[PDB]
Amino acid sequence: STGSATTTPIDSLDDAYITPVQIGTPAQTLNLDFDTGSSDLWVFSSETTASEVDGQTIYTPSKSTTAKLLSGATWSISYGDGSSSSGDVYTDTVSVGGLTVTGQAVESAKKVSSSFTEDSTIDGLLGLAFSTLNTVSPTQQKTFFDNAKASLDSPVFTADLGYHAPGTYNFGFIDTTAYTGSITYTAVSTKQGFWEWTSTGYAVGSGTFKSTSIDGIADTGTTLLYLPATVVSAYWAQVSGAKSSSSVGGYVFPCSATLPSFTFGVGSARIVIPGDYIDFGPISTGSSSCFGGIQSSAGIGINIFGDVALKAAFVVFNGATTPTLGFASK
Repeated sequence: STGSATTTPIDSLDDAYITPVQIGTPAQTLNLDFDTGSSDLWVFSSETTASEVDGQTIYTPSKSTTAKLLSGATWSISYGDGSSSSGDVYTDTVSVGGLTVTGQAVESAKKVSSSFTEDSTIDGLLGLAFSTLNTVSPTQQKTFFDNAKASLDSPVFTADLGYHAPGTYNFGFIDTTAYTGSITYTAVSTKQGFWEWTSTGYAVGSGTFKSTSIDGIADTGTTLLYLPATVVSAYWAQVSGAKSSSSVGGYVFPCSATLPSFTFGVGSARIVIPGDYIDFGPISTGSSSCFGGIQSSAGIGINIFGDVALKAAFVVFNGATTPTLGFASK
């Protein structure tokens, strides 16, 4: 089997991407944030505290003839941005772009933190990291990809995120029309439950490539590119007037600037992030200070190849017995 679904930016900055997902019988379609940095499929629901729902579409398990309470199971998750959610668990039929999994754990939110309530466009998350990170207790549950894998034509999914435009998540096949050149594959460590890999270095604009190993995660659920402070300083030093602002929470730059590109290495190959992809717009409405799309990971504990980086590439998440990642230009 295969599946193919369009993913759409939630706003004009590509802060996140939503993908329609069919849950239950008859189908209830919710727009989920596909997150290769986490491993829970959770949704706003009829069980979510009413004051914490503000415009989202909810899953109502009582209206699904295939929903079954997973007795005794609870979940609770906290994300790198400080947001969180928790609740109980159903199993139900879940389909993405024509690919169907029966018996998928659908984690129903009873509580969500303010940032989720405040984002009316995201109805939940669909985790695509390794199932060892799934938070369901006392019986850990498998991701949608893990459940579908054996049925797929090939044990892979691909992320093709757009810049200010829709893109595609494919399951079970590699669309050879969706990228240019060849796909360069690189080793993955699953020891932390992430799609963790080592970039071979970077360049800023037209500058020379610096060969240096940068361990990080391919994380579709993180907006920005978080890299070591040395690398980020070298990037922003090429932008007149850019500075790190403790009060804003990262590097800002004059909105009048033209940003240089940023290149990262994948083995001997190179992925170029155009400068425009690094502009996240005014820090507040009407400000001439703009927020940068490359930020320091120093306070995180891990480097994160988020959407800023991934949307410059066609990315293969290869879930073979030994997982690997593939990157192509597009």
